[PDB]
Amino acid sequence: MDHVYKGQLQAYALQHNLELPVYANEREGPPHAPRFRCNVTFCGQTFQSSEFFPTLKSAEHAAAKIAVASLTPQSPEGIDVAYKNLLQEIAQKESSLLPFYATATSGPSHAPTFTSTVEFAGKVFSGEEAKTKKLAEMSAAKVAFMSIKNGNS
Repeated sequence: MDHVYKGQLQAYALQHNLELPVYANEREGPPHAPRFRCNVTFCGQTFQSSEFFPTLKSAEHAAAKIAVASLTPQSPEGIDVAYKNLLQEIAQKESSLLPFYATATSGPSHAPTFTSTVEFAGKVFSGEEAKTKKLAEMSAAKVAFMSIKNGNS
């Protein structure tokens, strides 16, 4: 909604050690026909859409959205595959140690269930229990990651 996009791009420049990003604001158009053309200058490149936005921030958002989407190609993965990758990202960043996925099987011979646990940073979290590994792990990485955030300090 807000310039949240600027906070993302700016973050990349910080880690990549690149000149701070610069946006261009332009407003022109009749009262009932206002147009906000905003451009984003990055690495000597100005990205812009072919359609004008009815709102200012809408332009800045879309402008950066195009830029940040251009960097993705660098190394895409999408956490929509295996949160396992995410857990590995924090491990390297936190200089900790690759998590430890432990799957234990137990329960009645008629309705057998499984339990998955992840030990990272010396802390072991317990995911939900069910007759499925996917959900088990999902609930495990979910509770673990959420715990890491510990809300907004």
